[PDB]
Amino acid sequence: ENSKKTQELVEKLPHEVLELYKNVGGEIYITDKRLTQHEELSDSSHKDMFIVSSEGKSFPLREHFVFAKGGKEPSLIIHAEDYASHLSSVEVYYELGKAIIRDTFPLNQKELGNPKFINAINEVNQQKEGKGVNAKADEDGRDLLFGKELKKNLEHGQLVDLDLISGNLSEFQHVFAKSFALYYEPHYKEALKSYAPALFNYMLELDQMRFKEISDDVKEKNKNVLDFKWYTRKAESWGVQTFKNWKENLTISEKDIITGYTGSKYDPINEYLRKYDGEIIPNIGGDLDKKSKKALEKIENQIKNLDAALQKSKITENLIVYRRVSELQFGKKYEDYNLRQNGIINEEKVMELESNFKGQTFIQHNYMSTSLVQDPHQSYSNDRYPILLEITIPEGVHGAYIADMSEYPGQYEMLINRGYTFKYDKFSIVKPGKEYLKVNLSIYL
Ligand SMILES: O=C(CCN1CCCCC1)N1CCc2[nH]c(=O)c3cc(F)ccc3c2C1
Ligand SMILES: [Cl-]
Ligand SMILES: [Cl-]
Ligand code: NA
Repeated sequence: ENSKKTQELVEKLPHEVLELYKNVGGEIYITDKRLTQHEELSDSSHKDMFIVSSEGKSFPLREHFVFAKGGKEPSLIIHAEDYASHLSSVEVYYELGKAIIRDTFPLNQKELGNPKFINAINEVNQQKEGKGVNAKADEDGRDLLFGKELKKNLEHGQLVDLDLISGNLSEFQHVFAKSFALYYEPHYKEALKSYAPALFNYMLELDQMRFKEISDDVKEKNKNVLDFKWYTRKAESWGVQTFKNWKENLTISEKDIITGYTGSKYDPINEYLRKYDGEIIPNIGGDLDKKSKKALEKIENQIKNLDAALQKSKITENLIVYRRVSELQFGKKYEDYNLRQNGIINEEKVMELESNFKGQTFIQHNYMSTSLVQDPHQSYSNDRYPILLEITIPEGVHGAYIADMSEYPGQYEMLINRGYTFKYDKFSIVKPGKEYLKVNLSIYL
């Protein structure tokens, strides 16, 4: 009923826009209950939350009829209604617009700094009434699209650049989402065109070609590699489903050591494995005292069990995984390399790491703990580690999703087998509040 009309409202939107939202695990929920009673808005925080409508009016979330929940599992929750009302429809398209520009890659990374957006915004901000000398400022575009706070921080005629966008991010996301909403709601479109022509044309290009272009480019990339980025919804579903069979084919001992390995067994195991950097140097003469011998045998048995578990698992498609590390990644002598000072990545150090390591191969003799998603957990994040390894795993590699067995499921761990050869492919400085060095590696089978 009203649920159908709500669906029909969304289905008027371009299929391409809905595609981009779906790609990042975006879900659209239509509900007859209050938004704050929905499963997705359960957190105690959503109780005392407020939202601001397209026209700048504040309401309690509980009282409102649509909300784009952002973050790592984006959701658009919509109260089912008639939506014959254009005043209502425009708010849905507004939150959807926000879901696009704020929550969906790649738009939420590049778009607002794009010449096209900045150019359109500058032109609207510079509209004139007259055509000759000393023509009066025309505030019609700013009044239609710019929020209260943005009108306070930006004057008419004043120039917008990347640093102004970065300092007023949510305010420019509003401009984008409201342009989007007015463009797509048929009874608001003509006013957008009349009063902010530059932003109308900006949205017309997105609607008529460039949403589609961005979408096809995503489809193309997904054909070559699977990359969940920081989004957890699709990642967790893929991890659980893909390795379910493998998990049923583990022994009790194998499951126990997988768990133990994510806990206190981690260091003793990986230290043992890294011992001689792959050189075979037998220890001969004398013997270990009884406790050290027992401890060593125990570690050897754990490695036997982990080896056996991971041999039973094969990654079935090209996959990107993520791992945070320190400068010790490049060797013991880099321990105090001081790659990052005051949250700033030293540019010349990156140049010499690049000079020394780019193209070089190496063996990780340790098992390789990685995350199926980027930076999911406080233990291994940008704040503590100045280097993110972005690792391309080719189909056929022995590794497995172990998060549901881990003492830390929130890490979304993909455990890759020991003894693979890796290559340093690329070095990139990533800016925000700390910068970091992204190092692309590939496994070489
Ligand atoms: O040093 C440890 C672990 C030490 N540990 C075991 C547990 C108790 C003592 C403390 N590392 C190196 C860096 C790192 N980086 C990740 O991005 C990551 C992602 C995952 F999903 C899982 C593990 C990791 C790890 C694991
Ligand atoms: Cl390690
Ligand atoms: Cl490290
Ligand atoms: Na094999």
